[PDB]
Amino acid sequence: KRVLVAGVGNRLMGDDGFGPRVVDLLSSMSLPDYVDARDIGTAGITVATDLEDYEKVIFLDSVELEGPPGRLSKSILEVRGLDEDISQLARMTLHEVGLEGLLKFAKSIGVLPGEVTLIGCIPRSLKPSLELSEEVEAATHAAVDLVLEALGLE
Amino acid sequence: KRVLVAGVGNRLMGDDGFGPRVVDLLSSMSLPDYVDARDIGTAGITDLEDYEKVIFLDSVELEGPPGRLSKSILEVRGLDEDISQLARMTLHEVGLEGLLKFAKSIGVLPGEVTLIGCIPRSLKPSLELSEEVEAATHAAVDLVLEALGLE
Amino acid sequence: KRVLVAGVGNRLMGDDGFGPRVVDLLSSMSLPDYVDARDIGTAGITVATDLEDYEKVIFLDSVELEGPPGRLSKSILEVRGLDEDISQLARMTLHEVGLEGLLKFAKSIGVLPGEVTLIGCIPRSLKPSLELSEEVEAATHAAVDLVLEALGL
Amino acid sequence: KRVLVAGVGNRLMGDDGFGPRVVDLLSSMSLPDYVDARDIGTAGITVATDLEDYEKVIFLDSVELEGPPGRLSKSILEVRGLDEDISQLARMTLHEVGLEGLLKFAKSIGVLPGEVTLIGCIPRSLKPSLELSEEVEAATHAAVDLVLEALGLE
Repeated sequence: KRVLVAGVGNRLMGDDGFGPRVVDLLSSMSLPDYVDARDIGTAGITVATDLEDYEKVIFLDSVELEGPPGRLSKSILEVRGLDEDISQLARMTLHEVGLEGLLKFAKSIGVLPGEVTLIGCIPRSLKPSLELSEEVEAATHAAVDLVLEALGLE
Repeated sequence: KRVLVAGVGNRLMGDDGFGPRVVDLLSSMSLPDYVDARDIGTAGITDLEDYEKVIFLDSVELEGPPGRLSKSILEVRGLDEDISQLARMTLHEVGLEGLLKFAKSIGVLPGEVTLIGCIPRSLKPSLELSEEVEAATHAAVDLVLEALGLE
Repeated sequence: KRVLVAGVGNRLMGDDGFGPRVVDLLSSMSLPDYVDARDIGTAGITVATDLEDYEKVIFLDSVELEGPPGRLSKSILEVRGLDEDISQLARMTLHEVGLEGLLKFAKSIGVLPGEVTLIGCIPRSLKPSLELSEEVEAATHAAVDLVLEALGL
Repeated sequence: KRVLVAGVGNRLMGDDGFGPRVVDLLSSMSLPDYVDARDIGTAGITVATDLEDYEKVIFLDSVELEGPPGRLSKSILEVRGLDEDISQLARMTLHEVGLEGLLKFAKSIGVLPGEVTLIGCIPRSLKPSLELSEEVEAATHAAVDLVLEALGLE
């Protein structure tokens, strides 16, 4: 309960099980107790009283990015920058209808972990299937190393 | 109508009249015709697609001394990428549809927005500005002119 | 409907939500049938066919004074003394305070309720936000105490 | 230019000349330079650039109250209290007592000096006349004493 490693996707949809299958591998290792490797599947995660509790989160999923199957892409969401942008938007939206909806937005983001990292895998196929392609199965192991090296555990 | 200079605030709430009172100064001045200074008071700008750059003058709650100005830049494209990241995260409270509707509604804003805000001395109901924010009006005109490049 | 408790302010503006939030707490209590706890927000209230029905009126709002963030100021507006003061102003023949305006002013306030009570909360933050600070959140229950105390309940 | 003693009324209307006639008495005594005894008549006085430059004001006029001609009546307008009542009204969000006009009204009241005293005289007659009744003439001398006592000059 300090770092969250979240695998996101449908294990019944072929290479969309990439994220969860990286969680299966991480569960087999001896990570420190502050790491929670969690398969959230397609059910999503509640920010209040769950995601709030982590200092740091790494999200793993499958992405429609151009390139070959199994290619990994690492990116960051700078959450502090996002709060500031929303605040600027608010100041222009103070007297419009959807200001409220914007502040509901901000309240959830304001408590997101200060470090948010996303690791995406290009699938080979997303059709119904219990199995990974070979490329995405190889990518699960490459993604462990990315996760371990983002945590300083390599 | 290429550039919008928008004064925002309630002229009856003392130093919240900062923005409109910056518009009053600029409105009298012999500015280029493509610039449209507008006191939108408390109406909220709604129209807005017609401009290419927007400069925003409001009063804002910051910690420093009264009459202090904050210039900041909102880069709407950067907000776009951040929204796509949030989509991938499947937060229960940040639902996919609202996220996309949010992205749609800001996509029509100009590419670059400037926000000049003013630390007020008092927002108590009043027709007048405090002395600081009074002085900060002219200070803020120079920011507008330099942001517009004219001075 | 013969006593009004009006919460005034913008729920969207952090601690400006003080008043409405106090009405929220009172709305979920077992108040007598005559009390009307109304969330006025930022719309104001018409005096004719609305404010005149109440012989007693309590207002809750956020007001920036010299004091600790979250403190309640309770003040009283005596419509009658204001009338007598307006008569003194008439006698003075101030250029900027013309007689016909003083008279219209007297007539407009004359239909207000006899006693009017105002509970202001010193806020901590008014930047756009759906929440109250801890101080103002605690002040809302404090204000609930003062409202029932001023009602006799 | 510190204390204003203001006589208010119409010298051509009999005992409505009480106030200006008290000013006549004061102007012929030897009063400190800081006292302005001013015959306002029926012309009124401007607050900005005039009344606001005094710290203490005494108004003299004619008032119909219960009581015999020449009876005097001293009252106080508590102006700082009156500001507060206007703020309380401004906080109230009454549709029929708007905010801008209320703020204009408060702009005047906000600069009146905190020390405001009113001395009224019950007339005998307000019929057209250059002269005061016996009673109100005698009341001018009594009002002079009230003025001098109020100022510490008795």
